[PDB]
Amino acid sequence: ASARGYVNIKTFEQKLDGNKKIEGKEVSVAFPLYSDVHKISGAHYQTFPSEKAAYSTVYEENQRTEWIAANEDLWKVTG
Amino acid sequence: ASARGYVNIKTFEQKLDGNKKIEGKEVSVAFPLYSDVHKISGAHYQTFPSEKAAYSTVYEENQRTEWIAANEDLWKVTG
Amino acid sequence: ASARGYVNIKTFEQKLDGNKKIEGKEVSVAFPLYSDVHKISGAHYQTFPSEKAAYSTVYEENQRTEWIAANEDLWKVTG
Amino acid sequence: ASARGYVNIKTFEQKLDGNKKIEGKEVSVAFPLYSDVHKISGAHYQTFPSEKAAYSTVYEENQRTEWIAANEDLWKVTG
Amino acid sequence: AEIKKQMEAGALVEIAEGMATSIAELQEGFNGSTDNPWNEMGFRIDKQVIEA
Amino acid sequence: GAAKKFPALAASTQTTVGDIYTHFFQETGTVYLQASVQVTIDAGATDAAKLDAEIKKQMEAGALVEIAEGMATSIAELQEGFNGSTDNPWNEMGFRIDKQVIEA
Amino acid sequence: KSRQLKAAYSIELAQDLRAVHGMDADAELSGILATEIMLEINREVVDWINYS
Amino acid sequence: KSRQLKAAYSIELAQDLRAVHGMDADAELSGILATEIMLEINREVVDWINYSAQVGKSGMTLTPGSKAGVFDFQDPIDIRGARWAGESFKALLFQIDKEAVEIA
Amino acid sequence: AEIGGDHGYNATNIAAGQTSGAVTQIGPAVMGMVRRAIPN
Amino acid sequence: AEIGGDHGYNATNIAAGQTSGAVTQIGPAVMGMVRRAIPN
Amino acid sequence: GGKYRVYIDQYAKQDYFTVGYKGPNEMDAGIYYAPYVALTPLRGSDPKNFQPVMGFKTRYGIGINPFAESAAQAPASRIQSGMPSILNSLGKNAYFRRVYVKGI
Amino acid sequence: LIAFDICGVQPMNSPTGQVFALRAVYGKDPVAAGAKEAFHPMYGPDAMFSGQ
Repeated sequence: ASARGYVNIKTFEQKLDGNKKIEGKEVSVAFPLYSDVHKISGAHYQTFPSEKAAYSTVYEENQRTEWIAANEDLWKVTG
Repeated sequence: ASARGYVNIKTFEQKLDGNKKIEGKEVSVAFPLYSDVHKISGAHYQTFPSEKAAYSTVYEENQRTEWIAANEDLWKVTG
Repeated sequence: ASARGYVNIKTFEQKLDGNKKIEGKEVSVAFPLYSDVHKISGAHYQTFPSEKAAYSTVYEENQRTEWIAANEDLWKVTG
Repeated sequence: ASARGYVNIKTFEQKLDGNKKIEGKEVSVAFPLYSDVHKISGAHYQTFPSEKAAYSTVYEENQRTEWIAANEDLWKVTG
Repeated sequence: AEIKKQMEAGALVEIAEGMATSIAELQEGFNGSTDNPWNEMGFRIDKQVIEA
Repeated sequence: GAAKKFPALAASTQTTVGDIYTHFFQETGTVYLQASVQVTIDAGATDAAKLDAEIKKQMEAGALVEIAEGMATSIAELQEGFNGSTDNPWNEMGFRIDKQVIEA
Repeated sequence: KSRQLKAAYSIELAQDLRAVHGMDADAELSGILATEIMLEINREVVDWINYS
Repeated sequence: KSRQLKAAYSIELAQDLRAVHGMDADAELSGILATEIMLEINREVVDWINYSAQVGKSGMTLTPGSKAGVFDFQDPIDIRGARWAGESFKALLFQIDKEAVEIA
Repeated sequence: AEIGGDHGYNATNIAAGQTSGAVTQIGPAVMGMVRRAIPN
Repeated sequence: AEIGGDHGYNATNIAAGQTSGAVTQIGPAVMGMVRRAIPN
Repeated sequence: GGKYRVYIDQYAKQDYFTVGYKGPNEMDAGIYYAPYVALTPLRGSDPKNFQPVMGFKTRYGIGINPFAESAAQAPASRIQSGMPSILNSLGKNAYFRRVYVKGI
Repeated sequence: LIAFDICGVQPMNSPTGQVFALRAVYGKDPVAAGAKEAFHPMYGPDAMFSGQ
């Protein structure tokens, strides 16, 4: 536990082109990590605070660059 | 890590009674944990701040009771 | 019993020199005996009054010199 | 002999750490030598003046550095 | 609950008393005594926060 | 320095990064140096004259630099055994007075 | 019989406490010390009445 | 962060320092301790400036053939081909201006 | 967007002024200090 | 003994007013704000 | 040159100069020295042996000018210590540049 | 002594002060990796930001 709470982030699946889309995702980010970096703007998302991580995938405070990479990945286009 | 810093606590070996001694201990307590609960009064000790635990034995933010017990153990008497 | 109460004496073991120690001791002394003669001061000790002797070794008033020697012996240093 | 008398220094054994001791030493130092160099501050010791060296180990005036090293050794800790 | 039953019963009675002078006079190492510190107290100063 | 002692910087000392090592140069005086690079001093330099020269080279290269620091209040407050603390003396100083003579 | 208490406070506490909160760090403690001794005595008397 | 110093003089010393030499043997120590504290503090500031300072004669303040961080008066690149004291000293002044500019 | 963001409703984050948005805050100031009365 | 104690030399601990001693602080006062200069 | 205030590092270890910027404000200088308590005398005697004891205490604190690093668009963790160390000031402060000098 | 004309001061009347700093940041991620500063002294403006 970050003991500073978490920012819970949901990315809503959206279609981009014929056989192209951005996959939906549900992640939790330690508050200080979220506070350090967020690339979530214009992303088709929704966020909220919590005492404990809301989702099974969590980026803890000491992960830094795993989270930064995860943010780039919230825009990834797939099938 | 505490991701903040620690209060490093060093006690010195003391004799207590016939064939009884107070084992010296070297521990690192996450600063907010130390701030929340401590008993370091009459411990035959020295303290200092650090970014990273100065010692191999560390009590982090989420350990709480491991630390409370560890603190009381500073006066534990052995051989 | 002394029928006058007791003075209970505890001497805390201390080191004196290399392989030399002044052994910890627990004795009870009839109150009037303690009042009459004692050599305990400066000894690394504690005392208290009681109705009945607190310790297994008790010097009843009719000891006089067994007691005086026993008190001096609180300073004896051994292996 | 210095023919100016001596300063006699005796140190006492200390339990510096677990299985570590600073042994007491008996050193007689020529008065003018002691006077010139004496680190014996915080040494856990006793002293006195004398006509003749009081101890079997004596540092004469013309020894200078034998004494300085011996002086430093007063705090030496061994097993 | 069990303690209170014993108190009501008169088995355990609420008590307080001062200390022997012969102990107080030596408190915290006087005249060679040992391991007998004065009891002591302090104060703290904690805090709470809210949000709109 | 009243909080802790530091290891001496000497021939073939290997310095860890971030630690402070100390040295008295035979000229210019006392230096407290914080390691920036893990380096080994090279005990080819034995006599102080060579040791001082090597230390200065490590300083020139920025592998070890001048540093000074105060005492945490959490330490200073209990300096000299307050509240059960131990082995934490204040540093102290004073003066001497000596003499010289001449003859006619 | 005797009854006694100690406070033992630091200088740094007093300096910072005043600078930040306006409190003295001596007056609060002298208050508490005297207070606890008086409160405890008053209870002792009540307790002996219930005891006896 | 804190600091502090003690003097701790004995009675007997003071009695004779006054009787023989006219010393206060108290006030002089207050002088000495206060002085050492002030001197150390001032030094701490200088040590930190040198600590935090960047390596100069580096980056855009370099001459391509230079040694990076050190100005050597015997090196024709650093002194820009200068001769005798009269020209080689001026070369140092030039490097000083370059440093000042990079700071801006 | 210039997001205000929020605290985690975590007392440390609040006391320290740490936010999830663009701007770090100063502090929660002072509402006064609470003390107990002495028993009668 | 009553200990003032200290902060942890860590900005979270400091910003929050946490101490190693008896007394919790209001916060680390105010030293103003530093602005970035605009290019000429 | 009528431009730089030159001071002598009376205790320099090797041979160098540091060029630095200092603005008109108390808050524009790269590094700051911030006094809180100074030269408080303390006096007493130890009844054990009656020898007098005296000394002095102070409290200061130092720190880094925000943006002194001048090598980043943003800090990590957003709440940081301004106290200098191996991670945030060593060889990084925009206000000062150090050059060693040889061959004088 | 060199006094203190080689450093700033920012003196304290109470311990432990704090200072803020403001940065102008572009790209809709003011708090982020790669979130470039608009007025940094060593970097030019992203000339083709508002442009082509």
